Amino acid sequence: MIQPQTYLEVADNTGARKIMCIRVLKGSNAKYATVGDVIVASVKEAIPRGAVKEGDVVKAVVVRTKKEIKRPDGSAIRFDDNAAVIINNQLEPRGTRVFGPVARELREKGFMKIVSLAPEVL
Amino acid sequence: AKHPVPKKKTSKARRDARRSHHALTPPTLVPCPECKAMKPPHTVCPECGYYAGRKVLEV
Amino acid sequence: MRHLKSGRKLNRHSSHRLALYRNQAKSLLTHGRITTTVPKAKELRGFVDHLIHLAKRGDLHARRLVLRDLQDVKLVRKLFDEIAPRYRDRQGGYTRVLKLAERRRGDGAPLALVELVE
Amino acid sequence: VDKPPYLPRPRPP
Amino acid sequence: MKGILGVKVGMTRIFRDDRAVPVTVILAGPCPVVQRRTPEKDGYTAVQLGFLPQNPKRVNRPLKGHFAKAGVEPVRILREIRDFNPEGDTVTVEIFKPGERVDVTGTSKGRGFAGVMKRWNFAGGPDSHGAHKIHRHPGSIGNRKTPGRVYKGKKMAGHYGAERVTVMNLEVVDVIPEENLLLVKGAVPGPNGGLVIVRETKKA
Amino acid sequence: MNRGALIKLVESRYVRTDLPEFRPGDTVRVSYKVKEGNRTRIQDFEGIVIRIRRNGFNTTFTVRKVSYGVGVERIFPLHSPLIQKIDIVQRGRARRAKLYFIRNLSDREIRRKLRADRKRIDQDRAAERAA
RNA sequence: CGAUGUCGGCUCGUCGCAUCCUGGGGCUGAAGAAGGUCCCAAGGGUUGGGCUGUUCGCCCAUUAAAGCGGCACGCGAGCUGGGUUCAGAACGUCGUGAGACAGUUCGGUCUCUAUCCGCCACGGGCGCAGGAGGCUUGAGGGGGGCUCUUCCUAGUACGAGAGGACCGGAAGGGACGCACCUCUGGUUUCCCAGCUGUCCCUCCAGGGGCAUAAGCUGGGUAGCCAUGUGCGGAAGGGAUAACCGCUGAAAGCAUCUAAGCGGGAAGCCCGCCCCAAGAUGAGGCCUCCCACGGCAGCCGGUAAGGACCCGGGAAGACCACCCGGUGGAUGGGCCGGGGGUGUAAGCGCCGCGAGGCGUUGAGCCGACCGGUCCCAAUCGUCCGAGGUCU
RNA sequence: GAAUGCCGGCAUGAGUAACGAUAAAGAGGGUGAGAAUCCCUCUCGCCGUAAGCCCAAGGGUUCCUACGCAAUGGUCGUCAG
RNA sequence: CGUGAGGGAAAGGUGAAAAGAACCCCGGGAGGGGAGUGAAAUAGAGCCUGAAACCGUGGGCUUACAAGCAGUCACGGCCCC
Ligand SMILES: [Mg+2]
Ligand SMILES: [Mg+2]
Ligand SMILES: [Mg+2]
Ligand SMILES: [Mg+2]
Ligand SMILES: [Mg+2]
Ligand SMILES: [Mg+2]
Ligand SMILES: [Mg+2]
Ligand SMILES: [Mg+2]
Ligand SMILES: [Mg+2]
Ligand SMILES: [Mg+2]
Ligand SMILES: [Mg+2]
Ligand SMILES: [Mg+2]
Ligand SMILES: [Mg+2]
Ligand SMILES: [Mg+2]
Ligand SMILES: [Mg+2]
Ligand SMILES: [Mg+2]
Ligand SMILES: [Mg+2]
Ligand SMILES: [Mg+2]
Ligand SMILES: [Mg+2]
Ligand SMILES: [Mg+2]
Ligand SMILES: [Mg+2]
Ligand SMILES: [Mg+2]
Ligand SMILES: [Mg+2]
Ligand SMILES: [Mg+2]
Ligand SMILES: [Mg+2]
Ligand SMILES: [Mg+2]
Ligand SMILES: [Mg+2]
Ligand SMILES: [Mg+2]
Ligand SMILES: [Mg+2]
Ligand SMILES: [Mg+2]
Ligand SMILES: [Mg+2]
Ligand SMILES: [Mg+2]
Ligand SMILES: [Mg+2]
Ligand SMILES: [Mg+2]
Ligand SMILES: [Mg+2]
Ligand SMILES: [Mg+2]
Ligand SMILES: [Mg+2]
Ligand SMILES: [Mg+2]
Ligand SMILES: [Mg+2]
Ligand SMILES: [Mg+2]
Ligand SMILES: [Mg+2]
Ligand SMILES: [Mg+2]
Ligand SMILES: [Mg+2]
Ligand SMILES: [Mg+2]
Ligand SMILES: [Mg+2]
Ligand SMILES: [Mg+2]
Ligand SMILES: [Mg+2]
Ligand SMILES: [Mg+2]
Ligand SMILES: [Mg+2]
Ligand SMILES: [Mg+2]
Ligand SMILES: [Mg+2]
Ligand SMILES: [Mg+2]
Ligand SMILES: [Mg+2]
Ligand SMILES: [Mg+2]
Ligand SMILES: [Mg+2]
Ligand SMILES: [Mg+2]
Ligand SMILES: [Mg+2]
Ligand SMILES: [Mg+2]
Ligand SMILES: [Mg+2]
Ligand SMILES: [Mg+2]
Ligand SMILES: [Mg+2]
Ligand SMILES: [Mg+2]
Ligand SMILES: [Mg+2]
Ligand SMILES: [Mg+2]
Ligand SMILES: [Mg+2]
Ligand SMILES: [Mg+2]
Ligand SMILES: [Mg+2]
Ligand SMILES: [Mg+2]
Ligand SMILES: [Mg+2]
Ligand SMILES: [Mg+2]
Ligand SMILES: [Mg+2]
Ligand SMILES: [Mg+2]
Ligand SMILES: [Mg+2]
Ligand SMILES: [Mg+2]
Ligand SMILES: [Mg+2]
Ligand SMILES: [Mg+2]
Ligand SMILES: [Mg+2]
Ligand SMILES: [Mg+2]
Ligand SMILES: [Mg+2]
Ligand SMILES: [Mg+2]
Ligand SMILES: [Mg+2]
Ligand SMILES: [Mg+2]
Ligand SMILES: [Mg+2]
Ligand SMILES: [Mg+2]
Ligand SMILES: [Mg+2]
Ligand SMILES: [Mg+2]
Ligand SMILES: [Mg+2]
Ligand SMILES: [Mg+2]
Ligand SMILES: [Mg+2]
Ligand SMILES: [Mg+2]
Ligand SMILES: [Mg+2]
Ligand SMILES: [Mg+2]
Ligand SMILES: [Mg+2]
Ligand SMILES: [Mg+2]
Ligand SMILES: [Mg+2]
Ligand SMILES: [Mg+2]
Ligand SMILES: [Mg+2]
Ligand SMILES: [Mg+2]
Ligand SMILES: [Mg+2]
Ligand SMILES: [Mg+2]
Ligand SMILES: [Mg+2]
Ligand SMILES: [Mg+2]
Ligand SMILES: [Mg+2]
Ligand SMILES: [Mg+2]
Ligand SMILES: [Mg+2]
Ligand SMILES: [Mg+2]
Ligand SMILES: [Mg+2]
Ligand SMILES: [Mg+2]
Ligand SMILES: [Mg+2]
Ligand SMILES: [Mg+2]
Ligand SMILES: [Mg+2]
Ligand SMILES: [Mg+2]
Ligand SMILES: [Mg+2]
Ligand SMILES: [Mg+2]
Ligand SMILES: [Mg+2]
Ligand SMILES: [Mg+2]
Ligand SMILES: [Mg+2]
Ligand SMILES: [Mg+2]
Ligand SMILES: [Mg+2]
Ligand SMILES: [Mg+2]
Ligand SMILES: [Mg+2]
Ligand SMILES: [Mg+2]
Ligand SMILES: [Mg+2]
Ligand SMILES: [Mg+2]
Ligand SMILES: [Mg+2]
Ligand SMILES: [Mg+2]
Ligand SMILES: [Mg+2]
Ligand SMILES: [Mg+2]
Ligand SMILES: [Mg+2]
Ligand SMILES: [Mg+2]
Ligand SMILES: [Mg+2]
Ligand SMILES: [Mg+2]
Ligand SMILES: [Mg+2]
Ligand SMILES: [Mg+2]
Ligand SMILES: [Mg+2]
Ligand SMILES: [Mg+2]
Ligand SMILES: [Mg+2]
Ligand SMILES: [Mg+2]
Ligand SMILES: [Mg+2]
Ligand SMILES: [Mg+2]
Ligand SMILES: [Mg+2]
Ligand SMILES: [Mg+2]
Ligand SMILES: [Mg+2]
Ligand SMILES: [Mg+2]
Ligand SMILES: [Mg+2]
Ligand SMILES: [Mg+2]
Ligand SMILES: [Mg+2]
Ligand SMILES: [Mg+2]
Ligand SMILES: [Mg+2]
Ligand SMILES: [Mg+2]
Ligand SMILES: [Mg+2]
Ligand SMILES: [Mg+2]
Ligand SMILES: [Mg+2]
Ligand SMILES: [Mg+2]
Ligand SMILES: [Mg+2]
Ligand SMILES: [Mg+2]
Ligand SMILES: [Mg+2]
Ligand SMILES: [Mg+2]
Ligand SMILES: [Mg+2]
Ligand SMILES: [Mg+2]
Ligand SMILES: [Mg+2]
Ligand SMILES: [Mg+2]
Ligand SMILES: [Mg+2]
Ligand SMILES: [Mg+2]
Ligand SMILES: [Mg+2]
Ligand SMILES: [Mg+2]
Ligand SMILES: [Mg+2]
Ligand SMILES: [Mg+2]
Ligand SMILES: [Mg+2]
Ligand SMILES: [Mg+2]
Ligand SMILES: [Mg+2]
Ligand SMILES: [Mg+2]
Ligand SMILES: [Mg+2]
Ligand SMILES: [Mg+2]
Ligand SMILES: [Mg+2]
Ligand SMILES: [Mg+2]
Ligand SMILES: [Mg+2]
Ligand SMILES: [Mg+2]
Ligand SMILES: [Mg+2]
Ligand SMILES: [Mg+2]
Ligand SMILES: [Mg+2]
Ligand SMILES: [Mg+2]
Ligand SMILES: [Mg+2]
Ligand SMILES: [Mg+2]
Ligand SMILES: [Mg+2]
Ligand SMILES: [Mg+2]
Ligand SMILES: [Mg+2]
Ligand SMILES: [Mg+2]
Ligand SMILES: [Mg+2]
Ligand SMILES: [Mg+2]
Ligand SMILES: [Mg+2]
Ligand SMILES: [Mg+2]
Ligand SMILES: [Mg+2]
Ligand SMILES: [Mg+2]
Ligand SMILES: [Mg+2]
Ligand SMILES: [Mg+2]
Ligand SMILES: [Mg+2]
Ligand SMILES: [Mg+2]
Ligand SMILES: [Mg+2]
Ligand SMILES: [Mg+2]
Ligand SMILES: [Mg+2]
Ligand SMILES: [Mg+2]
Ligand SMILES: [Mg+2]
Ligand SMILES: [Mg+2]
Ligand SMILES: [Mg+2]
Ligand SMILES: [Mg+2]
Ligand SMILES: [Mg+2]
Ligand SMILES: [Mg+2]
Ligand SMILES: [Mg+2]
Ligand SMILES: [Mg+2]
Ligand SMILES: [Mg+2]
Ligand SMILES: [Mg+2]
Ligand SMILES: [Mg+2]
Ligand SMILES: [Mg+2]
Ligand SMILES: [Mg+2]
Ligand SMILES: [Mg+2]
Ligand SMILES: [Mg+2]
Ligand SMILES: [Mg+2]
Ligand SMILES: [Mg+2]
Ligand SMILES: [Mg+2]
Ligand SMILES: [Mg+2]
Ligand SMILES: [Mg+2]
Ligand SMILES: [Mg+2]
Ligand SMILES: [Mg+2]
Ligand SMILES: [Mg+2]
Ligand SMILES: [Mg+2]
Ligand SMILES: [Mg+2]
Ligand SMILES: [Mg+2]
Ligand SMILES: [Mg+2]
Ligand SMILES: [Mg+2]
Ligand SMILES: [Mg+2]
Ligand SMILES: [Mg+2]
Ligand SMILES: [Mg+2]
Ligand SMILES: [Mg+2]
Ligand SMILES: [Mg+2]
Ligand SMILES: [Mg+2]
Ligand SMILES: [Mg+2]
Ligand SMILES: [Mg+2]
Ligand SMILES: [Mg+2]
Ligand SMILES: [Mg+2]
Ligand SMILES: [Mg+2]
Ligand SMILES: [Mg+2]
Ligand SMILES: [Mg+2]
Ligand SMILES: [Mg+2]
Ligand SMILES: [Mg+2]
Ligand SMILES: [Mg+2]
Ligand SMILES: [Mg+2]
Ligand SMILES: [Mg+2]
Ligand SMILES: [Mg+2]
Ligand SMILES: [Mg+2]
Ligand SMILES: [Mg+2]
Ligand SMILES: [Mg+2]
Ligand SMILES: [Mg+2]
Ligand SMILES: [Mg+2]
Ligand SMILES: [Mg+2]
Ligand SMILES: [Mg+2]
Ligand SMILES: [Mg+2]
Ligand SMILES: [Mg+2]
Ligand SMILES: [Mg+2]
Ligand SMILES: [Mg+2]
Ligand SMILES: [Mg+2]
Ligand SMILES: [Mg+2]
Ligand SMILES: [Mg+2]
Ligand SMILES: [Mg+2]
Ligand SMILES: [Mg+2]
Ligand SMILES: [Mg+2]
Ligand SMILES: [Mg+2]
Ligand SMILES: [Mg+2]
Ligand SMILES: [Mg+2]
Ligand SMILES: [Mg+2]
Ligand SMILES: [Mg+2]
Ligand SMILES: [Zn+2]
Repeated sequence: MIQPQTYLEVADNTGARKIMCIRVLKGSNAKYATVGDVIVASVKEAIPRGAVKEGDVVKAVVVRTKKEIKRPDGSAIRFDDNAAVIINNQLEPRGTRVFGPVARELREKGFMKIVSLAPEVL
Repeated sequence: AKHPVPKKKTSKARRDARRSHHALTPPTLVPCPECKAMKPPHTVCPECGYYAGRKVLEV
Repeated sequence: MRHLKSGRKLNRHSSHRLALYRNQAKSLLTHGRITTTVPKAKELRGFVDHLIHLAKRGDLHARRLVLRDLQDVKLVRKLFDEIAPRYRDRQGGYTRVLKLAERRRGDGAPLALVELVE
Repeated sequence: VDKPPYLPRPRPP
Repeated sequence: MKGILGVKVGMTRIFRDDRAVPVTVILAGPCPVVQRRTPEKDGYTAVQLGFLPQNPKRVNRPLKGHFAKAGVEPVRILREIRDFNPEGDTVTVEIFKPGERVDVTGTSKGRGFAGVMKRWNFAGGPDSHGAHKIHRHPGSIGNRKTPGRVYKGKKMAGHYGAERVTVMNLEVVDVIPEENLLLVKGAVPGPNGGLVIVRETKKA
Repeated sequence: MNRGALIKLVESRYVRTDLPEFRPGDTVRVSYKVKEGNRTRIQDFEGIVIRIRRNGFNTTFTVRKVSYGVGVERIFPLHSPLIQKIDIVQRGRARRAKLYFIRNLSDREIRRKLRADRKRIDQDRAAERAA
């Protein structure tokens, strides 16, 4: 459950360590973003010499939320952080690796390359 | 607030119209089947001390 | 709202209301009959019924349970040795409540008696 | 829009 | 049009095709027809249904007369279904097969005197920054000298719920005729034990 | 009318009776039916059950596991048909019913706090001896 | 001027339409797509942030769009009090001075009780020509009315290419609304356990008070809830707006019009959901009582029925509503289940000891689902038709 | 007949706001025409660098006892400064 | 009332005569009802006269589909002389 001002761990090797959501790209006025949704974020913290650097305004898809997400089979799944993967306008990773598990919901929403690159899909 | 106040004195008619609901309802009473005295139902009779056939209480 | 909530509040905070029932329990087990306001009375029934029921168990654990509310060793001895036996065959309902016909002068409160059954 | 007030903002008696 | 009386019994989820589906369970049958409203006699078309058997010790004489002219045991509830006229003397859950969509009517839970926030979802007041005993108040209720009054229908605090509510187009998940049971997907107005009406949906 | 029995009656068809008993503190491997387009397979989820909230057919249990450097909690319905099996992998001894506290604990501190429940372990191996 | 409180914000709307979006059009220097420009349209919608007291404005990120105005520049007996009109103090400036400045700066008392109208809820009374218990018709009101993306048709029509449809069809959203609590997630003032200090019971062990109106801490049922779940906007019919026609004169041609007839909007009427016969125009149907005793009236006892009183209630401020009142499961006990807590006390064994182990998923245990006449709803009372006239 | 006139009397608001720290109550016994409110007992709770005790100001019989309850006491009163 | 200088009220009437109501009755008392006194007791001490606002009890007329500075003019109904 991500909203503007929410911080996200970035789960890739783009160089960004932390991003702060400034908009959830899902209609006229979405209040929250969840797994599989795209947000616009400010890069609040990075490591030297990445693709991305502190101050950049980037797009990312959320892959892990601390608020548990519910599934049609009656189950739910929740993570220890809120994480995201930085993308281009084509919904593709800007980096070449993704770290930590990701939500299976990503697959349904055409983030196949990220699902693949993930070490685990839960 | 800014201290509301009656704008006009209430007429004898209007004050008495207000009170058209103020009449007391008389106490509802039933005979005690033992001493035939009048008392409220579902109460131990305060004159003989009987309720539900038996002596319960010292009057 | 109050939807399906059990238990009167009796305009006392949590610990006062507790003390209220305990003290009424002591008085009831002591004198066999007390007079109170109707609401306190209906509310006393269950609280005391449970205490009697444990005295029908008779065992150590139950005595130590009752002592938490009643606090008085002698009164509990009376509970176990004299009171509880009267109810060996009785299946609950060891207390009755009957409303008196006159209200308190100073506040008009309706009164009732709470006594132990025979 | 920022016109000047016409009443002094009330003092107590 | 077709319908039945019933009582709301409670809620669960069952499993169907690896999906958890929330259901309210309704005891609908059996409802005997006790009167038929006819256009010659009444001016419209309906069926008066009876529901839940009653102790005849509690049924007065004018009521007893009504039942007897129908040759029907005394029942607790009478209610009509409009423009519905079953061939039989008795209406049961079997008029609904799983997959059908229905309209359920019940009596909403009663919130008694409800504040303007609970009732009309008002934003209330601020909780700090100087807010003065208006944290749950509704704000302004009007203009000034024009119109110098408050509109009819102004949302204000007052009673809420305990009123007729209908929620529409609910899936019939299953029906268990041997227990007079209906399984409806989703939420149904009112408390467990509440009387509800189940009608064939009006949506397409 | 018994509204409680009716519900139990509705539920009764969907009830599972074939799962092992476990407690908060036990370490469990849940084999869960998963769909991944367009086939369906069994993915295993193994961790400590930190919660069991009971409501008859609607009881559910929460399992916690650390996956590739991140904490993952999964909530399962105890009678879900998407559970193939559950394998007890270890019996842990809790002293409370809900073990949320293990979230702020290191893997070392958890280890100290959730001793092997030797009793129920022996019980497991006490059975597991069938004619 | 024997007072009409004054900017901005917040809250709550409501109206206009010179329309920001969505809907329908004509013209285009309209190939397609996308625009321009005017017309019809007020049903709905019209985002979140940075700056400033700001309205306004610029800016960031989005959007179908980020409309403009009225309502005492709507709304301080609704809130705020940042701006601005007091008293303090300072800067620049003006003044010999006291002081002053559409120049600036920091600070600075915003009043528990609503009589009437109006509004939101809820009752009491009387009426609806016999008196009554039910079930209803719906005059007339209110509610709602939004919209985006992707896919298919089809990389087709159109274009050199880039680009890319109409019509029709299918899926998934955002915001809102109504209900709901199975799930997710909250609370759960005593439902369970752990812990400290102190005082106490009874020395140990075991417990109670207090540390908040729970001492603290970890949990937590029902309820009430949203972050959770179901469902809604329609469909459809009718009549229209701009606009397009058919047939067609006056006026041998032409003309949507003068006779007549079609097509045509998110708009209008109906349809959906809710209120509603005080609809005094007081409606309708089913059933029940009945022809009383004394001089359209009166007094009196009754009938069908009602009320009082009582046990209660996901009903509720009181009132009302609903269920029950011993030919009874209404509440309280008790019992069984659920549920919470997480293995009581006592004892036995082990350890010098704090402890640990077994008995034991034990003991305790609100509300949830039921059973059970053990306790209480004892016993009763008072109202309550005799039907006006053509 | 008016002077927000003066003095007095009586209305309206109204059976309304309130009844002065949220430290807190319950029962049994007694007295009496009358008791939630006075006396006694038991249970409960509050202060305890005080809400206990002793001085000095100031107050001036308020002290003790009997007999009273019209008024005073924010209710009651059999009690009381 | 004010520390003080100082400010500064309200408050008359039984009857000729107390003959100021023995005694009985309800009541804890207050109060009243009889008896009694008096020319008179709604002259009974809360006392000559006893206006008005104000509060009440009984009776006549009237009022629950109606729009108002409350009256006025007309007509009809009902009650009274
Ligand atoms: Mg990471
Ligand atoms: Mg930087
Ligand atoms: Mg950038
Ligand atoms: Mg205030
Ligand atoms: Mg007036
Ligand atoms: Mg007035
Ligand atoms: Mg007047
Ligand atoms: Mg008035
Ligand atoms: Mg009068
Ligand atoms: Mg009035
Ligand atoms: Mg009796
Ligand atoms: Mg509350
Ligand atoms: Mg209940
Ligand atoms: Mg209760
Ligand atoms: Mg309690
Ligand atoms: Mg109660
Ligand atoms: Mg009390
Ligand atoms: Mg209170
Ligand atoms: Mg109290
Ligand atoms: Mg406490
Ligand atoms: Mg005694
Ligand atoms: Mg119990
Ligand atoms: Mg105790
Ligand atoms: Mg009583
Ligand atoms: Mg009474
Ligand atoms: Mg009385
Ligand atoms: Mg009193
Ligand atoms: Mg003022
Ligand atoms: Mg018909
Ligand atoms: Mg019809
Ligand atoms: Mg039909
Ligand atoms: Mg109904
Ligand atoms: Mg509230
Ligand atoms: Mg609320
Ligand atoms: Mg609401
Ligand atoms: Mg708000
Ligand atoms: Mg708020
Ligand atoms: Mg706000
Ligand atoms: Mg705000
Ligand atoms: Mg303030
Ligand atoms: Mg203040
Ligand atoms: Mg406040
Ligand atoms: Mg307000
Ligand atoms: Mg104003
Ligand atoms: Mg007006
Ligand atoms: Mg209601
Ligand atoms: Mg309906
Ligand atoms: Mg559908
Ligand atoms: Mg649907
Ligand atoms: Mg039942
Ligand atoms: Mg059950
Ligand atoms: Mg259930
Ligand atoms: Mg089960
Ligand atoms: Mg089961
Ligand atoms: Mg280590
Ligand atoms: Mg073993
Ligand atoms: Mg002026
Ligand atoms: Mg004036
Ligand atoms: Mg003034
Ligand atoms: Mg004024
Ligand atoms: Mg603002
Ligand atoms: Mg508007
Ligand atoms: Mg226009
Ligand atoms: Mg224009
Ligand atoms: Mg358009
Ligand atoms: Mg448009
Ligand atoms: Mg257009
Ligand atoms: Mg075009
Ligand atoms: Mg062009
Ligand atoms: Mg072009
Ligand atoms: Mg153009
Ligand atoms: Mg032009
Ligand atoms: Mg155009
Ligand atoms: Mg519009
Ligand atoms: Mg409008
Ligand atoms: Mg508008
Ligand atoms: Mg904004
Ligand atoms: Mg900032
Ligand atoms: Mg701002
Ligand atoms: Mg601004
Ligand atoms: Mg401008
Ligand atoms: Mg500006
Ligand atoms: Mg600028
Ligand atoms: Mg556009
Ligand atoms: Mg903006
Ligand atoms: Mg603009
Ligand atoms: Mg505007
Ligand atoms: Mg506006
Ligand atoms: Mg203006
Ligand atoms: Mg304006
Ligand atoms: Mg404005
Ligand atoms: Mg303004
Ligand atoms: Mg404005
Ligand atoms: Mg105002
Ligand atoms: Mg103000
Ligand atoms: Mg203001
Ligand atoms: Mg005003
Ligand atoms: Mg300032
Ligand atoms: Mg100035
Ligand atoms: Mg200064
Ligand atoms: Mg100079
Ligand atoms: Mg100078
Ligand atoms: Mg000057
Ligand atoms: Mg200035
Ligand atoms: Mg200025
Ligand atoms: Mg100036
Ligand atoms: Mg300035
Ligand atoms: Mg300044
Ligand atoms: Mg300051
Ligand atoms: Mg200033
Ligand atoms: Mg200021
Ligand atoms: Mg104010
Ligand atoms: Mg008030
Ligand atoms: Mg009023
Ligand atoms: Mg008025
Ligand atoms: Mg009014
Ligand atoms: Mg009414
Ligand atoms: Mg009414
Ligand atoms: Mg009335
Ligand atoms: Mg008639
Ligand atoms: Mg009739
Ligand atoms: Mg009826
Ligand atoms: Mg209509
Ligand atoms: Mg009307
Ligand atoms: Mg409308
Ligand atoms: Mg949609
Ligand atoms: Mg294509
Ligand atoms: Mg292509
Ligand atoms: Mg091509
Ligand atoms: Mg293709
Ligand atoms: Mg084609
Ligand atoms: Mg071509
Ligand atoms: Mg292309
Ligand atoms: Mg289409
Ligand atoms: Mg959709
Ligand atoms: Mg709306
Ligand atoms: Mg609703
Ligand atoms: Mg619930
Ligand atoms: Mg539940
Ligand atoms: Mg829950
Ligand atoms: Mg939960
Ligand atoms: Mg407890
Ligand atoms: Mg405690
Ligand atoms: Mg300790
Ligand atoms: Mg202790
Ligand atoms: Mg001691
Ligand atoms: Mg000890
Ligand atoms: Mg305790
Ligand atoms: Mg103590
Ligand atoms: Mg404590
Ligand atoms: Mg604290
Ligand atoms: Mg707690
Ligand atoms: Mg405690
Ligand atoms: Mg919790
Ligand atoms: Mg919970
Ligand atoms: Mg709960
Ligand atoms: Mg929500
Ligand atoms: Mg249509
Ligand atoms: Mg048409
Ligand atoms: Mg043409
Ligand atoms: Mg032609
Ligand atoms: Mg022609
Ligand atoms: Mg021609
Ligand atoms: Mg024509
Ligand atoms: Mg013409
Ligand atoms: Mg036409
Ligand atoms: Mg055509
Ligand atoms: Mg539409
Ligand atoms: Mg209706
Ligand atoms: Mg009617
Ligand atoms: Mg009706
Ligand atoms: Mg008529
Ligand atoms: Mg009319
Ligand atoms: Mg009728
Ligand atoms: Mg009809
Ligand atoms: Mg007869
Ligand atoms: Mg006769
Ligand atoms: Mg009679
Ligand atoms: Mg009742
Ligand atoms: Mg309720
Ligand atoms: Mg009640
Ligand atoms: Mg009542
Ligand atoms: Mg009844
Ligand atoms: Mg009876
Ligand atoms: Mg019996
Ligand atoms: Mg009985
Ligand atoms: Mg029986
Ligand atoms: Mg029962
Ligand atoms: Mg029971
Ligand atoms: Mg109860
Ligand atoms: Mg139970
Ligand atoms: Mg259990
Ligand atoms: Mg053990
Ligand atoms: Mg043990
Ligand atoms: Mg040993
Ligand atoms: Mg040893
Ligand atoms: Mg030893
Ligand atoms: Mg149990
Ligand atoms: Mg409950
Ligand atoms: Mg429960
Ligand atoms: Mg039960
Ligand atoms: Mg019995
Ligand atoms: Mg039985
Ligand atoms: Mg007759
Ligand atoms: Mg005739
Ligand atoms: Mg004059
Ligand atoms: Mg004068
Ligand atoms: Mg004056
Ligand atoms: Mg004045
Ligand atoms: Mg004046
Ligand atoms: Mg003067
Ligand atoms: Mg005066
Ligand atoms: Mg007065
Ligand atoms: Mg009152
Ligand atoms: Mg008032
Ligand atoms: Mg009040
Ligand atoms: Mg006061
Ligand atoms: Mg009060
Ligand atoms: Mg006080
Ligand atoms: Mg005072
Ligand atoms: Mg007090
Ligand atoms: Mg208090
Ligand atoms: Mg305390
Ligand atoms: Mg109290
Ligand atoms: Mg006493
Ligand atoms: Mg006594
Ligand atoms: Mg004596
Ligand atoms: Mg005596
Ligand atoms: Mg007393
Ligand atoms: Mg007394
Ligand atoms: Mg007291
Ligand atoms: Mg203490
Ligand atoms: Mg000390
Ligand atoms: Mg201290
Ligand atoms: Mg003095
Ligand atoms: Mg003295
Ligand atoms: Mg006195
Ligand atoms: Mg007195
Ligand atoms: Mg007295
Ligand atoms: Mg005296
Ligand atoms: Mg007094
Ligand atoms: Mg006082
Ligand atoms: Mg005395
Ligand atoms: Mg004395
Ligand atoms: Mg003394
Ligand atoms: Mg002096
Ligand atoms: Mg005089
Ligand atoms: Mg004289
Ligand atoms: Mg003289
Ligand atoms: Mg005497
Ligand atoms: Mg006497
Ligand atoms: Mg006497
Ligand atoms: Mg006395
Ligand atoms: Mg006397
Ligand atoms: Mg006398
Ligand atoms: Mg004489
Ligand atoms: Mg003479
Ligand atoms: Mg006399
Ligand atoms: Mg006279
Ligand atoms: Mg005289
Ligand atoms: Mg006088
Ligand atoms: Mg004289
Ligand atoms: Mg006189
Ligand atoms: Mg006089
Ligand atoms: Mg008078
Ligand atoms: Mg009169
Ligand atoms: Mg009319
Ligand atoms: Mg009339
Ligand atoms: Mg009138
Ligand atoms: Mg007029
Ligand atoms: Mg006139
Ligand atoms: Zn008697």
